[PDB]
Amino acid sequence: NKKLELMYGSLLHDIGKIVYRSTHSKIGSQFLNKFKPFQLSGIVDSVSYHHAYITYIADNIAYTSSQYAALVNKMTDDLSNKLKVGPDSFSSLLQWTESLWSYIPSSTDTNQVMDVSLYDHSKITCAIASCIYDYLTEMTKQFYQEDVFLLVSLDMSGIQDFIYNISGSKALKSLRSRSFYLETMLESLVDDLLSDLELSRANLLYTGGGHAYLLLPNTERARDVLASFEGEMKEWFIKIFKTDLSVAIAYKACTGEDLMNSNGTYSDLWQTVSRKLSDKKAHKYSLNEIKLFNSTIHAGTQECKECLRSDIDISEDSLCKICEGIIAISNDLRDYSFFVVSPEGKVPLPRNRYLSVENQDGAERKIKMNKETRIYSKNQPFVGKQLVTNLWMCDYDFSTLNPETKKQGIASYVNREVGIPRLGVLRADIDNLGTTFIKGIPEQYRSISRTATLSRQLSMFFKFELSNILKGARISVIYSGGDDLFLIGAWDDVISKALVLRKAFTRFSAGKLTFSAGIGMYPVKYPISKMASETGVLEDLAKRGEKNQVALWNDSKVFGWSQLEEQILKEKMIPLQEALTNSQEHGKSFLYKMLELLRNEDQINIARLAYLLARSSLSEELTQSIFAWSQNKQQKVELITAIEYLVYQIRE
Amino acid sequence: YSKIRIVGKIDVLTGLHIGGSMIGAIASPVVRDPYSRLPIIPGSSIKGKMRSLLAKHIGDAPEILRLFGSSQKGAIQSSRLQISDAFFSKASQEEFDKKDLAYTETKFENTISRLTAVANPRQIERVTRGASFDFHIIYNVENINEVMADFENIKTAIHLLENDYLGGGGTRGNGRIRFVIDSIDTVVGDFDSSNLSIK
Amino acid sequence: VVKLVKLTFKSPVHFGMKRLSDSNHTIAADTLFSALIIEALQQQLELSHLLNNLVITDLFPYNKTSYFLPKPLIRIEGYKAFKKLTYIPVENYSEYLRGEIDSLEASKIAESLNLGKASLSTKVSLQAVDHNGESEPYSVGNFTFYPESGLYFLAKGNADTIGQLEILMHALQYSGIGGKRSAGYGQFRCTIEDSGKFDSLLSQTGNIAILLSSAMASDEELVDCLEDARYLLKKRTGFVQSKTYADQLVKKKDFYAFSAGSTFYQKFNGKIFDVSDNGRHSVYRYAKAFWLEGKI
Ligand SMILES: Nc1ncnc2c1ncn2[C@@H]1O[C@H](COP(=O)(O)NP(=O)(O)OP(=O)(O)O)[C@@H](O)[C@H]1O
Ligand SMILES: Nc1ncnc2c1ncn2[C@@H]1O[C@H](COP(=O)(O)NP(=O)(O)OP(=O)(O)O)[C@@H](O)[C@H]1O
Ligand SMILES: [Mg+2]
Ligand SMILES: [Mg+2]
Repeated sequence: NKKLELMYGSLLHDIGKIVYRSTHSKIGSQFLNKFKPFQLSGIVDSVSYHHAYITYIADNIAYTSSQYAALVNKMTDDLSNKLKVGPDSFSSLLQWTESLWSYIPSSTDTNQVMDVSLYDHSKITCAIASCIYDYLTEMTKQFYQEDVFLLVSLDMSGIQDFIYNISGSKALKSLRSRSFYLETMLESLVDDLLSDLELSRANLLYTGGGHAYLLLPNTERARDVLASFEGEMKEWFIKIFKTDLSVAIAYKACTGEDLMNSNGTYSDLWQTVSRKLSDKKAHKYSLNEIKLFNSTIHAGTQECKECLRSDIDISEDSLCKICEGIIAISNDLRDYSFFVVSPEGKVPLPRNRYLSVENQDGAERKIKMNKETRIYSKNQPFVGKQLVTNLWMCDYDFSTLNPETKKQGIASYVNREVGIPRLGVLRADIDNLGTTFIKGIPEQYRSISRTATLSRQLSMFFKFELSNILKGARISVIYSGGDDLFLIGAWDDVISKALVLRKAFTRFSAGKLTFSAGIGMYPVKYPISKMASETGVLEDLAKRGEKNQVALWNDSKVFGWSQLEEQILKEKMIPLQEALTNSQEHGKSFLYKMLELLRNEDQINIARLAYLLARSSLSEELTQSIFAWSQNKQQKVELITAIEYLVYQIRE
Repeated sequence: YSKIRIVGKIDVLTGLHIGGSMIGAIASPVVRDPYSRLPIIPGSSIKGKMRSLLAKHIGDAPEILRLFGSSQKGAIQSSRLQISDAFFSKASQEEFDKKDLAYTETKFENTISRLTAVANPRQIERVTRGASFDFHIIYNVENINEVMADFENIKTAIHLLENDYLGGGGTRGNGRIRFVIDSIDTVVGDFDSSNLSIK
Repeated sequence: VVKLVKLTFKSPVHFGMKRLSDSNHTIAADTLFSALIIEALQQQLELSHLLNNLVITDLFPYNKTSYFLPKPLIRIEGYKAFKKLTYIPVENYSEYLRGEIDSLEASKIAESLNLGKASLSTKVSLQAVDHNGESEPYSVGNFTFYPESGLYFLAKGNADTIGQLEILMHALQYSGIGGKRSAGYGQFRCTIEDSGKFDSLLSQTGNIAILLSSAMASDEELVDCLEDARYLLKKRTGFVQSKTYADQLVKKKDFYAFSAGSTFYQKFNGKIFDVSDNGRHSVYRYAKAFWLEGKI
């Protein structure tokens, strides 16, 4: 277990800084020596020498005192009680490191930017140490000049088509469980690759939406494992989804200096990896697989309505096994918490395994039934549980807060005492996120920890933080997916929460990131497929413009976030509402007359509006502001939108 | 094989709402050509109305299935009537461009409920009376022996359609039409269709 | 002899690819060839010329100004603009092959395609209200081409095959093309003429070959034509459209073929694949290859 001790030492080499904040190497030394299980030679040697050899080389390549003391006390309690040393217990340790040291800077009291967290630096050091140790088992400046690493990027092809292969019969469930099952299947692929390479989750740099980057040793065994994994997963994806889904995995061998941004080869290396991935995605198949594709025997009498395939056996109600499993697990994914990759379950997963969502009792039962059964905890920072990895998900449904509302579904959102009973659908995504990752950071501040921090923060905001963002609103998040967000709820709540989401997204990442969204209005009985398609075209039109836009309702209402939040719903809507409720003589008919005047493009209508405003009994300030708005074109469409929104809100 | 082309015009006698948004706007806009925005008549509406009328007069019948296609088990028949969409005619475009007349109109309607005697406004777009649509029909002469009979059936359907309505709230006085069969000219094959007339 | 056949569509077309609610703006060569086979059977002609010697391409857009071609799948030395790009005009084709088209020019080319507008028409079925029940509403996706635009293709074959193709296209003008051709869609008028620019473009030798039609080779050709080539396997499927096949409609055997624009360093001559299964007549699927050679 020399490797296990080395990885324990590499992850826990900079705990000395933490205990000092309450040479740091010695402090970490005695602090690790305070616990009997954490007394192995590797851990203490790494903590001492990091200021073994491997930990030192990996480290080279990679507020108030009361808070620090409290964190130290909690760390002592966790190490003494919940954390032990041993195989398959590392995942708990890494979850603990991620949960605790995220807010502590890796390097402090230095003129350099403390933008790298302790967790990020420790994880990068552990990954680099694992790769270096693997190469040395395979068998200082010359070591950096030596090629010691592989950057591996694996991307999923056809995710969007797979999500929207829905026939519309059960579109909501299909979309939600398809997105959840795709991201879970990606996580399972990553875990299988890591277990093949005998590496922990620290070597996985990060995963986005159907994309995963991770570094590996340059060993020939690692290359053979990579080739075997690529072939096996390609065959499995062909068997279970003929050209509907695929994964392409490409690697580039790099020296030590490439990781530390020496010679400015970091960006060039990542561009080379992306180009190799693109080439492999272009070819994407082999002769034998093509011949297998074209050697069908039986045509198939019937086909699944959603999956639209005939070779797979079809259920009585016209649903193949995969499609039926997706529909079945849709409810479980939101009802329960734990995800179990077991020998038997509900949805297929590679290596002849199955994914099923169960409670903690089900997860522990499937653990006891058979080992090599993976468990994923969804949105729980506790690390005492073993064989669990935290998988973030934005599973927020307002219907599930009540059983009868859960039975009703989204049809309960249109149940409104006042206001028009319609359903709002939001399709959002980020503008130029790839540009942010490639060139957003300056070349001086480029590092692997930097990009990992950005991606981790983005995923956390998209999935864990989005649930907090929409709390209290009638929103059912169909899927946060990757960076795009598909959300369905009440029209009022959808629009309000889209605005709040924009404000929170500006607060996060220091306002250097922008996202474009589209909001659509559809009746409750309207098919979900049409809602999705039309809101998608709305968001396409919104992103067609320059940077952030919100294509609310009709394509003629392409607005901005500041314009919609203030120029439309604040300076115009609120005065109209207060005039309507305060006045005892005028009602909705007056607003409809103003709307009819404003929609007309003929100039004389403006004059007519004036006449109306003369006998409207309205306040003079509001009268003059309405006149000024009607004179100007942009303010005219703004007032039109405000009037329409108020009428919708005041209907019934 | 032969194919007989029937061209003509569909003169609108009452505003036709062939059916197919913002508050205080047209709740049920008619179908339009996506680019030209001119209202059109979907050929599916014509085919459905003619099939319904022919079925009611005849009465699954072999005539209806052989004219308008059948996918039923065993009896697979290719539809003989290909009724293309009827587009706004250029002549009506000019006649409506003159006198600054909108191509369509927005009828305001209501509905007095039987309980509260309250009304419900409804802005139905209807293609304005006097608008002519260039309809187009193709007949597939699968068999030479039953041409005339089918044409008789077609005539019956058309006759019925001129006393019935086209798509919309026809029982409330929408979409009454008149076919003006400009010609019946054979386009494919040597079959002669001079003696056959739709009306 | 290569003949350019331009179709101007009088009515919106369906051109489904996997369902009824969608509307692709073109069809593969297999769809057009199956339409030609159906026509030649209805017109009581002989199918020997369509099968033995006829090479046709896909339907490609063409505007008032430029004839478009599929974007070849070649390596790029931003990327999203090229990914969104689908069609390249004939004038800007040799430039694209040599890589002189930057991201801005590619985006401007993508925006320069004025083929038409795709819409979704919702329809109803009243065949259940008469007996008992309710109306069943469905939706058909159509694509209305702009007035000066159209869909063209190229045909290559003998003089007799060209004449037979002219007759079949004259019948097809009124038969209709694409799905829902009996419910008002797919009506078009065709014009067959000698092509001048295309004749010069195709009589060009290059280091690479580009597929202009959905094609696939047999076992012997596929063992040599898969050398470092970039392509896209498209899933060609569908139900059988005929009266003399089965009592009930029967699906074809699933087929997979290289998409148009795929680049291959070795030219392969495809074959027509029989995708019939337990039927009274073989359901052909066109997979012959129309090659255009280029330099990169
Ligand atoms: N599981 C998911 N469910 C829904 N959306 C996702 C999911 N994962 C990622 N996304 C986001 O949804 C889009 C769908 O991913 P796609 O795989 O469809 N796009 P891409 O990888 O460029 O296709 P290929 O060139 O590999 O063939 C992503 O681009 C993200 O914007
Ligand atoms: N949750 C995520 N966190 C970090 N990266 C992600 C996430 N999901 C997806 N990605 C990646 O983020 C990229 C977002 O790409 P997009 O599909 O959003 N297109 P983008 O480059 O942002 O420019 P626009 O046209 O939107 O203005 C994807 O292509 C993936 O590479
Ligand atoms: Mg985005
Ligand atoms: Mg995106």
